[PDB]
Amino acid sequence: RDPTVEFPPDLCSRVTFVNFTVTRSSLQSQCLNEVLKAERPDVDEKRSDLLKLQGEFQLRLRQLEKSLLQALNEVKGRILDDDTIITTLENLKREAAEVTRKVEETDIVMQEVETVSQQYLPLSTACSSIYFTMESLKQIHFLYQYSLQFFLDIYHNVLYENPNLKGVTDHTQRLSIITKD
Amino acid sequence: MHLNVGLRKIKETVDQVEELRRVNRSTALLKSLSAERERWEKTSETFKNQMSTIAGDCLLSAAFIAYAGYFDQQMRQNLFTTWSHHLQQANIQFRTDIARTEYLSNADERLRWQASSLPADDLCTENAIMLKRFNRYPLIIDPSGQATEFIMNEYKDRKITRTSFLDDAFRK
Repeated sequence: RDPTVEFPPDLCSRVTFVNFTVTRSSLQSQCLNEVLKAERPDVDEKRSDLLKLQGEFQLRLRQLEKSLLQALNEVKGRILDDDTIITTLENLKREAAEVTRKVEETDIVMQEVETVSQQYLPLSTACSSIYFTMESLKQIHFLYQYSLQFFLDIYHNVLYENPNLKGVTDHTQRLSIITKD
Repeated sequence: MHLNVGLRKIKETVDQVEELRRVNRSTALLKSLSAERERWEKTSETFKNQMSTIAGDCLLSAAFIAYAGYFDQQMRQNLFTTWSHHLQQANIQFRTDIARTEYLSNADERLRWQASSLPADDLCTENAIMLKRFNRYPLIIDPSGQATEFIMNEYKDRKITRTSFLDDAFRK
């Protein structure tokens, strides 16, 4: 639990380290992802589709490739015209064009999803500063001891269960309200 | 090996078409199969391309897994950048578009980690990847405490147990 403890060299040799301490960039990105998934659920599904164009659309492309491969591996009807693999070729071309257009859509992500990230970028930096002000708050008094789970509880109670967001649907107004809350 | 077996399979289909021709229907079949082989060879071109670049990606990934386990995000990025710059200097082909968080992790494992209450930060993703694949038993440094919850959620099915050094029942 102690992040500032010092270990003898033998311990550092026998085990590998997996650092989990939260930094300014770490909390910034964590809260950016939190607001990305919580806010703009349709655009959150758009970012999910960004993930899908790599994990499913590319997966569908490769699986249709191998399905075509196995279908033409049958080599049924010797001599006879059984090379009807052509429809699978058309489907393969459609899938490849879909994946290339999804790469172009990720180029649009360098325009549109990056916009969704940068609009919440001030929020992430601000809340990271909030948490590290809370951490640095422990100096002025021994009683001002706040954990990260507490700050995440405020973050969730602001994003979720917020009475000020029930009647607001526009992204910019929701962002202003969410920062104020 | 699968791709090469299919590559010669295409020549077997060409032989079948040649036997057929020895005629416009067979000609259309031949030309569309030629387009099929065009697809084959472009796929094999990019596919040998990742064959050429597989070594550098593995080198960088291994150096990142073994080292960089204590440093923060900024210093991990700095070490990765220096390593990549040196590999570029030595004319070693390493693919750059891939994220180190994506090469070493699979979609199913990432989804299980998300169900295991893992904070979506890429640094936490690197930590999870390192916890999955290791040679020395990891030492988790988590002042936040999220990592312990993630470990318990991930290894609940294996009935992972909590115990502390101060506890006398540790040895048992």
